[PDB]
Amino acid sequence: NNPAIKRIGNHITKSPEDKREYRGLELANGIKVLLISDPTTDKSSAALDVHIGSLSDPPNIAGLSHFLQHMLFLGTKKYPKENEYSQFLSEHAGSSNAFTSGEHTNYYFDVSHEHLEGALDRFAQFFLSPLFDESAKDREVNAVDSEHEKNVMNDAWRLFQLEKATGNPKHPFSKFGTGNKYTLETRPNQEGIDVRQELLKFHSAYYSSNLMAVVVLGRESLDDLTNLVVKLFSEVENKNVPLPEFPEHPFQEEHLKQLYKIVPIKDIRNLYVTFPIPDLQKYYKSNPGHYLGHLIGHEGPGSLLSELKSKGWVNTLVGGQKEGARGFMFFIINVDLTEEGLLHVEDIILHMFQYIQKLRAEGPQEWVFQELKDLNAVAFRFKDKERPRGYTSKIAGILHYYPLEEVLTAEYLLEEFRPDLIEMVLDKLRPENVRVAIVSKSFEGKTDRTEEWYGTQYKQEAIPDEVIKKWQNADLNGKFKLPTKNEFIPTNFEILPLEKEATPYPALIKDTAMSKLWFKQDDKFFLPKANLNFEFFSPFAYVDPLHSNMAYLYLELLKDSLNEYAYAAELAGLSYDLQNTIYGMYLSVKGYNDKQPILLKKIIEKMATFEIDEKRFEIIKEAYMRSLNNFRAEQPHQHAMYYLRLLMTEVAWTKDELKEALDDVTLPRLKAFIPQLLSRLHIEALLHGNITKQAALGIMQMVEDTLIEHAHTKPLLPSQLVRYREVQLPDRGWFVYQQRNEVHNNSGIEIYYQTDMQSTSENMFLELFAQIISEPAFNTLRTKEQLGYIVFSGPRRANGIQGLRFIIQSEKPPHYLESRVEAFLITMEKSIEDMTEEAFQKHIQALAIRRLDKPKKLSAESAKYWGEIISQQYNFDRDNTEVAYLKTLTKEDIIKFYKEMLAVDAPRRHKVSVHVLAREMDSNPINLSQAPALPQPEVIQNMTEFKRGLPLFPLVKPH
Amino acid sequence: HSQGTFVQWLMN
Ligand SMILES: Cc1cccc(-c2ccc([C@@H]3[C@@H](CO)N4CCCCN(S(=O)(=O)c5nccn5C)C[C@@H]34)cc2)c1C
Repeated sequence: NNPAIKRIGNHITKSPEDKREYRGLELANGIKVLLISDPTTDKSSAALDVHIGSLSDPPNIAGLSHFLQHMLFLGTKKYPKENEYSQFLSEHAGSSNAFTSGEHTNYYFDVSHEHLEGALDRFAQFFLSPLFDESAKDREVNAVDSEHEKNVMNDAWRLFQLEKATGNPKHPFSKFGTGNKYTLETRPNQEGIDVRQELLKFHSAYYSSNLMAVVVLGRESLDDLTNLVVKLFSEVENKNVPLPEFPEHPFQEEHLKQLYKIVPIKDIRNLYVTFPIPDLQKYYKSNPGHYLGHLIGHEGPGSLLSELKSKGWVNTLVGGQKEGARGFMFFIINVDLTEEGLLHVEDIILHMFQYIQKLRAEGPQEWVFQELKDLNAVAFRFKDKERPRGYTSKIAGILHYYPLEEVLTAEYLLEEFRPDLIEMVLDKLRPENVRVAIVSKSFEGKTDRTEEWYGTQYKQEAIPDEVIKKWQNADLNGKFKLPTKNEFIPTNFEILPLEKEATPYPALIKDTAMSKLWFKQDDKFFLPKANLNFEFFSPFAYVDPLHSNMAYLYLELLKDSLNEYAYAAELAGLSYDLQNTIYGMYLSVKGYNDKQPILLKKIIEKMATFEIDEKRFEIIKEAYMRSLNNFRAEQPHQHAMYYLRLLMTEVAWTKDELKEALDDVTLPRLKAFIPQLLSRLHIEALLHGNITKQAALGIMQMVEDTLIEHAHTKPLLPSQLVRYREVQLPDRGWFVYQQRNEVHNNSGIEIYYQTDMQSTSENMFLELFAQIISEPAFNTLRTKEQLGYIVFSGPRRANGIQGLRFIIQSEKPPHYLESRVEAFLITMEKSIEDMTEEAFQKHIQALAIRRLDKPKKLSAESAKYWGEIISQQYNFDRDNTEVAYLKTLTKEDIIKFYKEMLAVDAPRRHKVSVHVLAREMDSNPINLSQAPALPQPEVIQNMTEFKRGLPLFPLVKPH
Repeated sequence: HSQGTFVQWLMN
């Protein structure tokens, strides 16, 4: 009947717990479409995936596909305002982004459910009549260069592109993907190329409707959603572009039996073992790569990782199938290297082929496939409700790979047990096919090659045939047994009935000297899952740097101890998180509630009766030292945030302080630390999910009784439960802390306009002003001025205080960015006075929609509560309370707030700035808007003296 | 740890 629709998909199989409505379509022009009707969703969303990516980049214009991705946002024929897309979304509680892989370009947005169409119309125009304005082209090319510049000093990106540089250079795999100013402007303007033509030429060539997939999720009916998609997208022209495919592998014979010695930027020691394999995508129901990844990557008793760990050679192992484009895949094994493991790489690789040989000797195991099949089956049935933005983006990508009806299940459910494919893949994992990469600072100065795009220092060697042969004659190693039946797989998925006295927010069901137990039985999601969060308080976890180091190492050793045992539970959807905090320890247990108390007890017993393996202690301590040192190579803007956190917190130990004190951490001193840490505690816990009140009370009591028994834990005094305060900046003051980043050749800056203690009033003044400036700050400071790829503004909340913050990472010096952001602030003062009275209320409803967005999954709701609890504020109805007040704010209230707190001449201005200089930046002192003249900043020369000379804020009264 | 299967992003 309808001619714009080539077909409609029969029922789209979904989880029986998924209340959303689905319909599959293929438009006349060949666009595969999935429509999602959720009358609940507070935000609607849509996404489009083009099966074109970096691999289709022209050889002479590296990165064109990624650059074009940036350019669709900046103006259409029907919506030619450069930022009409960003502006429309920002004014309607929306967000958007996109990425570019080798074979895909993925665009997605979300917006208030009442404006899906308006957003979708502006969005669809991306693929119909993009302007590619010559002025915006010359500006946005800098954003791409900042993005690459960011990644140049990143160890992961360097390895990523080093592999591409290592294979067949004729293969598209070797293409530089990111793009930068050289390949997108300098070199083209050198070769006479009109880039706007090549952007138009490419878009018109590859952005065909036959290579497109669309997902739209909104409150609208499935029929209404069908009409909408047909209305806006059926006019995309079908150029019948043949889908690019790459049968020939990027690694041929001459690229096998090769070894690479690579110099990293951080101090890391890693070993990568890779095998070229055929594309396993088609076998999505047999899934042989996962079967082998599951066994080879296993961390339980009898596993490869175990023996490598026991011999002190490796600490972590990751294995499985790595994606390449259509027609070629990889199999990777990734181990980090201890100081010893670096010297026994030959043996480590041998041990790898010994385990692989075991897998060949045992043959395919149907029970293993059954276990994997059953776990995925459960996982899909009780899948968590996704956020609309990420859900449309992911579905939009896999519409290209599976039938309309299988699109939801294809990546989860298993069907065929294929022992032939298991042997077929397993046969490609052989020493003649292997490629070895070693990453260690120990190759410093010993490299004879340089990777052109990132500068990576490396040396290429052929693996001796004598060594290949050793690997081929791999005996069976009696230390490698297959795993056993996973006893942690859940069997009881019964949702307990909702108790009479249940509450909508967490109830304080225990307030003893040792425990403060917050509890809420789930009344929204009804999945067999629960979240168990515990905060352990001890003044001895952060009393001084030495004790912080031991707090860390204690838990790192403890987790190391349990890993073998706990790994099974993780595969079974029962995971735990355990880490030291500036107040003590944090333990969270999330997953299926069935086997949950068994794991929780094993943890607390291990905590209270922990016995340290000295060999593990020395190895973890060494990795910890490198972890600290390796912070010198982090992004400049993260340095900025790091420093400011040190500057404004009452107590805070710097990395250097920790690093210096780490040598004094002997095994004896650690053994003494642990029982002292556990001797006096206060536990504040949130138990939330599919559990009853007395199950929770029993959980909490069991945790206590275990500690009391084995660690003789007494309570802490209420006066010991002191939280840290934030430094109180003086009226009209401006302080500047300056540091250099010795690794990255960009600079970073954070600017913090401290306002006042958190309050229902002061909270919303800030949040509303931050909303009004959110999009403009990005549009002015990045899109126009192109200060850098990373440009962020928004609230900063810490220790009960708050304020406005800007974060920029740029090539320009920090003191320059200071003026440009200062200039931008005056731009807003006018922008508000001229801003219409409706546009003001527009921003209010936008914030309101965001603040009231209902959590979709249990974990997300638990986080809301857990924030209220660790912040000592316990404002569980905060969203209704604070949004209500927000709506009464007037355009005048915000101007008084700005003139009094934020303006350059504000009476109560509180400005502290962190300047992180680039690696080579000398020690620093048109059509643009006017920057105001700034006072002389007081330069923090010493952080300890800075805090001594300033007051400390109070702490927010709770409730 | 089994890992199964970058991508260059538009925005910070
Ligand atoms: C010259 C040469 C020879 C042999 C291998 C390599 C090589 C190839 C690829 C890598 C990638 C690099 C980014 O591309 N990294 C990210 C950090 C660790 C994660 N992993 S992963 O765990 O192995 C992995 N991802 C998907 C599946 N799995 C198992 C990928 C690894 C690293 C090294 C090289 C460069």
